[PDB]
Amino acid sequence: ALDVITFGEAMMLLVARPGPLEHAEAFHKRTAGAETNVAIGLARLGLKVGWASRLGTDSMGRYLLAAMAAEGIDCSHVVCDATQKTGFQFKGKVTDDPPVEYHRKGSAASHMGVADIDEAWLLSARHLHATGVFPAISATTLPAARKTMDLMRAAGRSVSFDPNLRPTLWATPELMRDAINDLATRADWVLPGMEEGRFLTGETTPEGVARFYRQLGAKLVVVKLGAEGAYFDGEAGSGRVAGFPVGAGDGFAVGVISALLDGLGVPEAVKRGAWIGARAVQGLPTRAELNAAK
Amino acid sequence: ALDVITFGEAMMLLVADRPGPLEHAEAFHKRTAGAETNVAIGLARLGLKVGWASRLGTDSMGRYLLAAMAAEGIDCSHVVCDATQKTGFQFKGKVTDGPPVEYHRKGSAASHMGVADIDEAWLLSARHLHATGVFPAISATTLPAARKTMDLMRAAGRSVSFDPNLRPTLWATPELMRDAINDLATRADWVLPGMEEGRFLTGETTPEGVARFYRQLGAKLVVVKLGAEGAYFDGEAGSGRVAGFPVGAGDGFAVGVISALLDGLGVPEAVKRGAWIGARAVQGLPTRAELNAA
Ligand SMILES: [Cl-]
Repeated sequence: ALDVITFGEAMMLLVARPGPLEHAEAFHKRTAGAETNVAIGLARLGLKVGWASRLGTDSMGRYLLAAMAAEGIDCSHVVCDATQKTGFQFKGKVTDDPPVEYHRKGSAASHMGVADIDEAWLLSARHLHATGVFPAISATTLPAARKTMDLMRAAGRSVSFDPNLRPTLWATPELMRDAINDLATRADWVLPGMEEGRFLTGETTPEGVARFYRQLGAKLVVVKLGAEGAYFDGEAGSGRVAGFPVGAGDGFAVGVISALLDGLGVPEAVKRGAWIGARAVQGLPTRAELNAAK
Repeated sequence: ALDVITFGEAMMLLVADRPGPLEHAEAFHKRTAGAETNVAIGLARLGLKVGWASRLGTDSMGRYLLAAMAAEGIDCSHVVCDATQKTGFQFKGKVTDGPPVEYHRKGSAASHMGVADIDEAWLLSARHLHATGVFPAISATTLPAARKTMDLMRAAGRSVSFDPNLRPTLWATPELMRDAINDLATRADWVLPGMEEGRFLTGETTPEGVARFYRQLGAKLVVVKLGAEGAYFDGEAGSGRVAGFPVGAGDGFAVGVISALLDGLGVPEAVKRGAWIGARAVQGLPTRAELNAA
């Protein structure tokens, strides 16, 4: 019925002329949200994607739905609730990364829990993408992310996990590490950045990060090495993939998930991610631009 | 030490840059909103010593509100900027002609105010308190504080102004609205109703009636606003009508009549000031200078 499903929060991003936020007279709308950025990537590459979440019925919320719908994303499981609020966020202009101010405590998406899961619908998908953002949002969402991956594993469906770190969202670094690595226990594909891997695992090498996720029971670990590319450790074996010259994480995740699902090999999937990773840090490609690059 | 104190919530006003519905906007401009504050900005531009009391977050919107209120000359020493609480905000669309506000003010820092917030010595140090129907309508903790704010200022024989604004969305039953606004009327020297509001509040259909309703509840002055028709006034020295000029306007009106009476002008010249500023606002609250032209 559907290639990929994600659970997460989307927010309206108001982007400021530079200086401090209080001094800006004008803002432009954009869209923000970690899982939704991967959603958009996969949709633009012609995959069938559904997004689950909550939103208020307010104008911000209405804008988010439209933006998501217009990218080609099934939003049937975005409960709109007039009793709750959408989140939003401010970013200033950078001339020299602009600091982002967030307004999302108590948002509709933070109220999600296990009761928000529609099992039959989850299962109608080939693949679940999961991130360390959604589970971090609140006390209810962490269990909801657990059940989501569990449900999907037991149905013999692909589970993808990108151990994103947002220290702002978790009580203590220790708590984040325990929650992230415990969730990695429920994934088939684990996609860690090298710096997050050092942090989560204490391993100083890509091979070390990967063995760590394999030992917690994971068929595939791809470690992102930045300029030097990526390293991968799977049931077929191991190797490195060179990457590109020169945000990059999301694009890299759009890369491997989309390739592994199109039936491509693991080195070839990693190449795609390197390509979209490099490419978007400039902007998430369509199939048109994909095919054009080789 | 201060001419006038008000209590109330300011919010940040985001204005759509083009006439569409809100969700289809692409840019917004920054302004201030809030009934008590608009009155405060006008009185301050007319030269009066005005102190404002409120709560705001220490988020960027809060810091904007504090700074835009202070660049007007308003005494902000009693604005608590509480880092644990959130700043209110709103959206307005542009009207090609025909606009609707979307308010985001539930559970805001200002809604948390109560009697504990009032600094008695500080209040008493101003000649006059100006009050509205909004502040008391904000949360269950603000009504007590409006009531008490007025009580205090009267017993000390200071001057109290009341503008019976109706905001139904803010009140639980319409009837409570009527009971509360009218019970507050019990605590003002000067009551500033609009005919429409007065008809709802009092049941009367002629100004002379609306006026005698609030005289009987113990007001020294009622000035009933009539639109382009001007105003009717009913006070201890006598009654009358003022023409009113030709072509937001309530707020101008009260800035006009409050500043004149505190400036030492008689009631009838005060209502015409009120009336000039009101009509100006329909077309931007005047400097003393713009005022001295006419
Ligand atoms: Cl208001």
